[PDB]
Amino acid sequence: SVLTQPPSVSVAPGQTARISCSGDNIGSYYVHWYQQKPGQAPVLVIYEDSERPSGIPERFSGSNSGNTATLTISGTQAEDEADYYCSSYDDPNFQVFGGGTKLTVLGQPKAAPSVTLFPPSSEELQANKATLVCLISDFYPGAVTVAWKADSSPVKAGVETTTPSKQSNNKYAASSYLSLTPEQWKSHRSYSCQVTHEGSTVEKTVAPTE
Amino acid sequence: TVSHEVADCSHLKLTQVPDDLPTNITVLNLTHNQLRRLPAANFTRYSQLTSLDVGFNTISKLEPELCQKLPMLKVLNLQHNELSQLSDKTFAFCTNLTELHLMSNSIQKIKNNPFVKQKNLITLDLSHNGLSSTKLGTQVQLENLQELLLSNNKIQALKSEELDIFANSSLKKLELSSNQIKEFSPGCFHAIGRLFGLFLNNVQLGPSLTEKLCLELANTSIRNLSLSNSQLSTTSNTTFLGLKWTNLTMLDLSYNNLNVVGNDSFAWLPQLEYFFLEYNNIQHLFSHSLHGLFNVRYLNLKRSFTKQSISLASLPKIDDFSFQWLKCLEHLNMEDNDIPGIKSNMFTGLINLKYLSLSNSFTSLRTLTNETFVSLAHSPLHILNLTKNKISKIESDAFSWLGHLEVLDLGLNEIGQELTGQEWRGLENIFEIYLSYNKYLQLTRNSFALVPSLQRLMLRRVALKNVDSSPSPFQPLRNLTILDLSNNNIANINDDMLEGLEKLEILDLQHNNLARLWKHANPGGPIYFLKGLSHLHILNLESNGFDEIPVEVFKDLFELKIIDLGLNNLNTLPASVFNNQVSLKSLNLQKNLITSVEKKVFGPAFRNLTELDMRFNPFDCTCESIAWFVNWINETHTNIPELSSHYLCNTPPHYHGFP
Amino acid sequence: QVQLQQSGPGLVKPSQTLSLTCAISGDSVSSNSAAWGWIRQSPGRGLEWLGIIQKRSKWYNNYAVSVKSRITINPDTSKNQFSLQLNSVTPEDTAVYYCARYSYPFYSIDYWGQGTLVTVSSASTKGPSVFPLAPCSRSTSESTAALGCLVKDYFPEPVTVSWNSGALTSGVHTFPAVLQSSGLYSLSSVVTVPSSSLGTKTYTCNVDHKPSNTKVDKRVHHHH
Amino acid sequence: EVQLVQSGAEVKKPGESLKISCKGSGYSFTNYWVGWVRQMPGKGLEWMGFIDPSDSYTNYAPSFQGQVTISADKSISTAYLQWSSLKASDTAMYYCARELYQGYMDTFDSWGQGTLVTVSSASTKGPSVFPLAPCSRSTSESTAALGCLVKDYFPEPVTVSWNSGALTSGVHTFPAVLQSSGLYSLSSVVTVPSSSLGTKTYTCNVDHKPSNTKVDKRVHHHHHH
Amino acid sequence: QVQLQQPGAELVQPGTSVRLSCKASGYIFTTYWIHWVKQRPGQGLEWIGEINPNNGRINYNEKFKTKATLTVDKSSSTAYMQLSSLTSEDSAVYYCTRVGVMITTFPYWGQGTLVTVSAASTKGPSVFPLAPCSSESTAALGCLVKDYFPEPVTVSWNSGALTSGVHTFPAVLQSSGLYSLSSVVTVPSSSLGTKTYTCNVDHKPSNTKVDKRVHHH
Amino acid sequence: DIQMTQSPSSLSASVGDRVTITCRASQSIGLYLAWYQQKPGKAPKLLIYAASSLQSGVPSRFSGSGSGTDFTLTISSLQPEDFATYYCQQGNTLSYTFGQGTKVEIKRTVAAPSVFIFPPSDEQLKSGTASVVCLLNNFYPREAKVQWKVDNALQSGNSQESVTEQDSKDSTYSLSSTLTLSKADYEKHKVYACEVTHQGLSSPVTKSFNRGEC
Amino acid sequence: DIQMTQSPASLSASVGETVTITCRASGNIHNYLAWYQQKQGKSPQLLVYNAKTLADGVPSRFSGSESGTQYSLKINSLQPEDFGSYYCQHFWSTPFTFGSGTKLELKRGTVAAPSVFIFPPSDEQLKSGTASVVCLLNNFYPREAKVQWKVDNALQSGNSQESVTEQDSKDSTYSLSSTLTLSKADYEKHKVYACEVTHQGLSSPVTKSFNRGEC
Ligand SMILES: *[C@@H]1O[C@H](CO)[C@@H](O[C@@H]2O[C@H](CO)[C@@H](O[C@@H]3O[C@H](CO)[C@@H](O)[C@H](O)[C@@H]3O)[C@H](O)[C@H]2NC(C)=O)[C@H](O)[C@H]1NC(C)=O
Ligand SMILES: *[C@@H]1O[C@H](CO)[C@@H](O)[C@H](O)[C@H]1NC(C)=O
Ligand SMILES: *[C@@H]1O[C@H](CO)[C@@H](O)[C@H](O)[C@H]1NC(C)=O
Ligand SMILES: *[C@@H]1O[C@H](CO)[C@@H](O)[C@H](O)[C@H]1NC(C)=O
Repeated sequence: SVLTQPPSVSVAPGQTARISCSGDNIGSYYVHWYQQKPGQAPVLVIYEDSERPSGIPERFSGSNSGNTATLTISGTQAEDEADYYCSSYDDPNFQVFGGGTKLTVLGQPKAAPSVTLFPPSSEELQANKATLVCLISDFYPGAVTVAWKADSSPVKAGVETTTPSKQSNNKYAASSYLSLTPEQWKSHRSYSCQVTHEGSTVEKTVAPTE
Repeated sequence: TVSHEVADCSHLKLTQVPDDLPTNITVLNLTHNQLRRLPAANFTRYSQLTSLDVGFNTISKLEPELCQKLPMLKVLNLQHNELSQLSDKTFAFCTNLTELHLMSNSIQKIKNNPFVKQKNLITLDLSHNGLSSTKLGTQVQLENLQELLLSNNKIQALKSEELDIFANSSLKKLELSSNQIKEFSPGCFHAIGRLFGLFLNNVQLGPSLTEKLCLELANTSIRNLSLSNSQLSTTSNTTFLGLKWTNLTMLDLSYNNLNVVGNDSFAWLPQLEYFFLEYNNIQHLFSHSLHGLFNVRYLNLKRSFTKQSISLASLPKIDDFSFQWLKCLEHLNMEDNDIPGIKSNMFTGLINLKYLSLSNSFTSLRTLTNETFVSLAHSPLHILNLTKNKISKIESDAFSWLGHLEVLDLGLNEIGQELTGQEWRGLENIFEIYLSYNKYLQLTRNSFALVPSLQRLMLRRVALKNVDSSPSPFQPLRNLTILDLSNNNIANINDDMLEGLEKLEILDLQHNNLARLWKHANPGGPIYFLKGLSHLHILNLESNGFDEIPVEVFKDLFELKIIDLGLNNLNTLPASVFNNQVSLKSLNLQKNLITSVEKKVFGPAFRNLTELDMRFNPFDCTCESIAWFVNWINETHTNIPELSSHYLCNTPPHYHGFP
Repeated sequence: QVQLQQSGPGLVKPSQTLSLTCAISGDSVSSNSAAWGWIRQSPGRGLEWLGIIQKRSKWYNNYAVSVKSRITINPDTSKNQFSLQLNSVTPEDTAVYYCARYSYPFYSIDYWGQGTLVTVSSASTKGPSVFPLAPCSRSTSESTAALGCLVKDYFPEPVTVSWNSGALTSGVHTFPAVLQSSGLYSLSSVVTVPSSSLGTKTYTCNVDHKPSNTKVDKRVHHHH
Repeated sequence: EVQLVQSGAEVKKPGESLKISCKGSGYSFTNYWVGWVRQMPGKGLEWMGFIDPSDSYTNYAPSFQGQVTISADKSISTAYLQWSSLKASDTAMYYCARELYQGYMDTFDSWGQGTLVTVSSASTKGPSVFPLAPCSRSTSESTAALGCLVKDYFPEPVTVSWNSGALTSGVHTFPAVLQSSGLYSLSSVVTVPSSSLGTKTYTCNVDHKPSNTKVDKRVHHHHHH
Repeated sequence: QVQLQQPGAELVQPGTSVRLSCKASGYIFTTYWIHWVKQRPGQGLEWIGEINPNNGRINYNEKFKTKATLTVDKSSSTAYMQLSSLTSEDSAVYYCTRVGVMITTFPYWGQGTLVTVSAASTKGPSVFPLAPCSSESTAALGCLVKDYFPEPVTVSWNSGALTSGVHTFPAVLQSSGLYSLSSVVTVPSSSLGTKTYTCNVDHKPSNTKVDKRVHHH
Repeated sequence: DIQMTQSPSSLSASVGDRVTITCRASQSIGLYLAWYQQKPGKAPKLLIYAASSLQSGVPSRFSGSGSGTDFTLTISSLQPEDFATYYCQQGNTLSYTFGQGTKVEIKRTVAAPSVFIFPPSDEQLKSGTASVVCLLNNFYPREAKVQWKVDNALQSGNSQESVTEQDSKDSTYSLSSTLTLSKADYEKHKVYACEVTHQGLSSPVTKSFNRGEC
Repeated sequence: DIQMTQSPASLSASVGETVTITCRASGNIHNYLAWYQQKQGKSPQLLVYNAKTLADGVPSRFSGSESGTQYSLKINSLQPEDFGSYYCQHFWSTPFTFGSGTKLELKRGTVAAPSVFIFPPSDEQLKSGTASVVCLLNNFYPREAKVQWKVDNALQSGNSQESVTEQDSKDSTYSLSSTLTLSKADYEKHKVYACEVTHQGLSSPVTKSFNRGEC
């Protein structure tokens, strides 16, 4: 039996979150719901479609009837944003999962991008190579646009940047790296990292003279 | 719609569950109805039930919630339904079950673990379905299960990985009858934790496959084995080889059309105690056929040997000393066979034999000589059954070898002879002798002289000659307690016939011609043969054509409890004829020609009666004939069956047909 | 408690044999009321079932139709573990592998392994380049100061970063690695510490890279 | 063959002594019991009793008790049934049969041909044959019927033939009815199409064995009387 | 303990009839039948017949069918047999017997009654002492019973005290028609004058009872 | 004192049919029951003994069943010579008793009678007594209402009817009714008629002759 | 009437020997037999019944065998107290016939000479006019003994009568009484009265005598 889950389901903070699992006569089987946060191992939140494992909050309740198995979270908090999978063993296939549902907690308060700019190390200069490290943390939403400036003239040649990913506090983070030569690092008077977030810009700056 | 605290709503054509049933019921029976579903709600009211029987319905599926509504449910019967699909929820919440019946549900396959939460289940029945496998789960459950029934299915093979789920289970019975099995996987029986009884009845096996089965039963805990109707044509010393490593006690090989039983066939069964071989086609029972069965206690050989071919002269042969190995054999059932006769050393060896049934065991055992039962010389036989054997003559000193014999049944034969008394010589422990249904018996004075310890004597329909002898043939029978002389149509009896039988309690004399002896016009006077019978309890005098009763015939019958004078031509009874019957409890006078019932006769009789039977009588409905009788009827505590329906008056014609 | 410790090679070349091992503690491999197995999650949030093993009389195992005749899950009562073997691996067999404990009766997983990452690339596994990270001139009245470490040009992922060999915990943030245009990975891991203990407390970073067998400890020196 | 042969029919007066015989042949006579059965004309079979030829042991049914005497001679192998005083109600057919003990019950395999004992107050008398013919002009249908009336005779039987036995089918010899007087009356007819007047000769031949009387009679209707 | 008791002997006149009694004791008289047996001295026995104490049923021997007549007194528990038309061929001993649990047995017998058909008139016996004229170790005393009729006579010694060493001779019949008997006893000499010796002679038909002490010792 | 009652008393059956005769006992007679066949005028014949056993020489179409108080004789395929009177007997008591019997008759459709009335011959009138003879030829069923009529007046008491067994061909009966009257009473009247009321006729047929005119 | 032919009629056996008495039946009486032992002057005691069964109390030395119509009473190792008369009987059919009987006598008890005594008539008998002298032979063996009276050396004839008791149970010795009866005149006719005993137990014919008026 092919288990079909909705791709993404979003809900306001403090509201009821409901995830469906559709299958042919799935009401005949004991469904199981796993919760998984990116970078971590999936943890069981629902077994036998209605029972909560020891250590699982009572906010999580489940039902199974007809063609639908529904997971329900009342009092949705910030810590509940993750992936959710429904599962059932059935035939000798012994475990069937679903497409996976992405629970989205709605707009939490906007945060200011904590930007930290690290200059190339001493040993790195001793190894004839340079790399400026722009590190951004604690910001919402995750959509940011980073640009690298040399003094006042931007330089985009040799620029790497990550895709924004969620942290443990449901705020986003991203990294940026600028590969340069020691000569060009000792050339320009000042190096600046500019981060664009929601229109507002947060900038950092370091100089060769030190 | 009835209630004994157990509600029985069987055969009521209910399309929906009754909602008016009391809350005191613990058992509900809804067999043979038209229930489509069994909603949990409709049972919320009945939360004290312990047994539910909804067999013979049209139930398609079950609601899991229902199992929650009956927390005290022990027995669940869902036999004969449309329940073809089972799930993991269906029986999930019924953890308090002990019995589960699921027969005739057309179940083609059991999926995952519908029985994983039935850890209190004892008997699981899945008979008459389309199961092609014995697998019922993907894990080990049903630890407390004792009886598993997968009979009458399409199971063709027993595999290890399908049966090991009962590794922590202790099975006393594995019913796999009526299954066309053709292969036993290696280690499929050892996969079971405890197997005590296996049932492969009606299973087409054969000698080779049976040998394989016994091989796979080796080193197991098997105790009972059933291979009835398994079409086991022949047996060899290799067939039951594996059973050497078993403590098997009961074996059933009946109805196998067993033709030839090879030598040392069952030598590998030194622990066997009960052997069932009834209904077979054994042509020749060899010597070592029953070699090493010294612990066998019960042996059933009813119709085990081939019938007479008449034309081909194919009579079943039994070698001498064929039973000498069954030293502990106690009960022998050889009835209904076509054995030529009892050889000189047929039963030689059975030193513990206590019961021997030879009813119709022989083609024609027409003459019993003193050498016939010589093979039972050293046997402690207590009960011997020789009925239906076409015996025509019992020679002198024929039962000399059976000193410990107690019960001898010689009825149902052609026995026509004079009882010289020498027939019973040697019988010093004799208790009862059956002679009923025979040709003729010419009695003498010394017929039963050699057996004064006889207590029951049955001479029902045997034609007694010289029963009118002056010294009674029954005279030496002092301890005789029961005497049957019915259906012999005896026309003459002397008063001294029952003299000397003071301990006689039960006397059957129905269906004879004794009327002439109780008429006053009888030359010499009426015959009072019931004098002195102080310990007489039950008397039967029906069907004798009695029309007169002398006043002092029952004068000495003080302990007489039951009296049957039915089916006679009685009408006028003398006064005070039952005056001495103080222990009378049952009086029978049905199918007579009685018209009047007065106090001067039936007075002392109706005193302490507990049973009165005067059904078919042409009662005279006048005051002087029925007043006292009706007056007694209306106030009596005596149980009078069919009083309103079969008690009609004839005269006068005004009351003709009136109760 | 029931702990599951996974292990195995970080890189497996194409057409070779993927090997993994799940060790169990606080529970026995050969016991009832407990099945075991393997489950992989492909990059892209696709949760996929691989196989199960369980003991009733003998050891019975069941695999997916996807893995066909490539997977092999064999338990070992000796060392109280159970292994995983995937033969003839294609680049799409690269996933995050988790060993799972199935609880009876209904196979819900109360216990997962921490997970291990295997990669099919036929690459050469380049060693990491660890460099210290600190503000070149830190002289402030603020009570906070951030310092970290930079891991440059390594393959393949992942790489565990520690501080004071596991002593320093709070304040540590390890940034998600980046896939450079060169195809190599780059990662930075920082920590915020009080400015009053900049010169009175030492801060060293540990860098462990599994497939390259590289454990390098580097100290971040505070510029006074 | 196992054969039982009884004596011929008997015709006697009420109060006279009688003794009928039953002789067995082909088998050992003293091996099997011999039973007697009375059947009155029209009624069913009745059980009288049985005897053992060897010791002459007799057992009677309660009704026939003392109403008859069953004897037997071992030499001639012949069981006799006798009455000291015949009555009117004893007018019946008497069978004797051999008792075979099979299936653990007595059954009668071989029987005697039966002895008819007719008891009434009358003597032997020859029959009276009168021709039966319809009116002269009254017959013109399809087939006609000529007959013979045998009246006032005693005792039975009377054998009726037509044309010395030549005329077979088409005839009807009716059962004799007992008149109030005590003489039997029999009718015997036959049907022929148009050969009634003067075509063929139809002469009925009546034979009465007891009174030694044999009478032939032509059937014809005289126009003047 | 079951006993049937009959009188000693009876003398009768030829042609008359005599009633013999048989009293039953130790059991219920009506239980078992009573049988009779005739036996001539030195000859064989003959079974007369058997009789039922209850109804009085009688099975006779075909020879004794006209000679013997059996009767039974139920109240006094006694079986009687009347013998009529008496000749000298009926002069014999008559026993009455009974059966046991095994009816083919005659376990219980009466001491029998000696019937004598001879008339001759009963005469009493004459008792005389017998002692030697004499010296040795063993002396012998005796009593002589001479001239009596009919048999028998009973001779005891010292009221049943003297038993051992006593020989009472059988009776012989003289030509005078009277029987003659003698009895003796041998005793040690040392007890000659120390012990009393008196013989007790008892004759039933003549009703004569004499005590004769032997002297000359 | 066992009373054997059979049923039915008489039945009509076509040749080839499967026939069943029932036999009841007053009280249980076990398996000791015997079926005897009796041909009219001939000695009986033993068909079955021990209720279910087949006597040697008896046709295989004959079977017997039942126990206790209920028994049944069954003929598989009826034969033309299987039409007789069947009796049952019990052997549980030495006082044997038979049933009243079951008469087996040939089943056919209705057949109208051929009526012929015969006047007293002169030879008979010469003696001083007359007997008019009404003849009914080949009819079915046996039940016939024969009524004489001297000068159109119903007679009673002086008529004697005799019926033969079923014919060897058409299986039909024939009735002979004799009316006896003295010669004086014969010459006293004129119209002598024979009336026959049957089920094979919608209206009764009357065959008449006038005294002297015949 | 079924008869019983018993053989023999006389037997002589020593102590410890085995004896057998035979009975023949004129017709079949089956095993219904009865053997009785009778001592002279008493009631017959039931030894054997049904030919082979011993009565209660009867010594184990008594036994019985059946063969055809022949029924045999067998005594193994005879004891000195097992001697007398023996009769047989059938109980099958009325009337009951007995056997002729078999008289059993003891042999051995090696010859013991008679203790001869003689008793003279009393005066009270001499008052009766009839005198009688009694000669006694106390405890002897065998039976054959010849007593001859002598009155003044004149052999008497007919005036003497012999009376012999049955065998003693223990010592197996007989006793003979010879009575001499004579009228008072014939008694007082002579003087010397004597009795002579010829016996195998005696060396020479011992004669015991006495004179009239002496005592
Ligand atoms: C007929 O029935 C009676 C009564 O049942 C039987 O009498 C019984 O027989 C037994 C065995 O002989 C006797 O038992 C005795 O017990 C006493 C006291 O313990 C003992 O001293 C004896 O040795 C003897 O064993 C007794 O007579 C009696 N017992 C009873 C239960 O009352 C009689 O045996 C039967 N007759 C026949 C022929 O079987
Ligand atoms: C159960 O009860 C409901 C009402 O609550 C009724 O409608 C239904 O018919 C019942 N179900 C059956 C079929 O027993
Ligand atoms: C249960 O209900 C029945 C019927 O109303 C009532 O009579 C009874 O008292 C209750 N319980 C019992 C069995 O006592
Ligand atoms: C084994 O089978 C026998 C067959 O007679 C049965 O009686 C018994 O109950 C079974 N098991 C036991 C308890 O011995």
